[PDB]
Amino acid sequence: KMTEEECRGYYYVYKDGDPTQMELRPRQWIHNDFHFDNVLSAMMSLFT
Amino acid sequence: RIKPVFIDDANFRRQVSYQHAAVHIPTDIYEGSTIVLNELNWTSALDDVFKKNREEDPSLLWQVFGSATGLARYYPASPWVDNSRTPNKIDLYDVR
Amino acid sequence: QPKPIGVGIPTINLRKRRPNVQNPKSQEPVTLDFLDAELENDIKVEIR
Amino acid sequence: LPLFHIALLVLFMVIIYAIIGLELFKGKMHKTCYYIGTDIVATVENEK
Repeated sequence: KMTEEECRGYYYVYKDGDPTQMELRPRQWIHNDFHFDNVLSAMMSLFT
Repeated sequence: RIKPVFIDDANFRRQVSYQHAAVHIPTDIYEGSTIVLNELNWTSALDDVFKKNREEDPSLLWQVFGSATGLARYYPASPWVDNSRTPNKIDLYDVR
Repeated sequence: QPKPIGVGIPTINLRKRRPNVQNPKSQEPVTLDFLDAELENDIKVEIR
Repeated sequence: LPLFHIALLVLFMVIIYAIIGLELFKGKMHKTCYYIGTDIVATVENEK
């Protein structure tokens, strides 16, 4: 899901990549913890 | 949402509501899209034909419309056998 | 009978199954041939 | 070539600490908690 509007609802995750062993997970539009949105966040990212 | 009354019937060994139709949407299909909400809108007119079919021949079992978008609108209304995450057991049912 | 049609011999692994993974069950129809429901002569084949 | 007496010290320190760790930890990190009755390691989201 490539858009904040599509990333709603639930989806399945497969443990160890086994298609017969899945769990439900609510999908959420997440932001990276170190990003480049302003010069302060960009400077923090470049510091790391 | 609608909170039905769910009398218990024969010919379905489960509690059933003859007042409206129930809708199933696959677990990983968001209910709230503009493709899904545009289907729950025009499929809302099947309910009075479901009722008419059922009252002309009361011997009639499930009547279902299975959509090319994943929806399944069936009559009479009855709770699905498997809620996805309300209990632990998830359901994998696609009408397609 | 209301049971599904079986194919082969079932084989389960107990060392590779998580407790709470919700395995899929089945989706197939109960297609039982007429010659597999009764005993099979050569007159029953021609009646069929 | 001036870095030769430093390499002969790093080699010997690595050899000393390897033998200390071989004496203290040999065959200790071989248990883990699997699922009861299974051969799947039981971990958490980001835990290794």
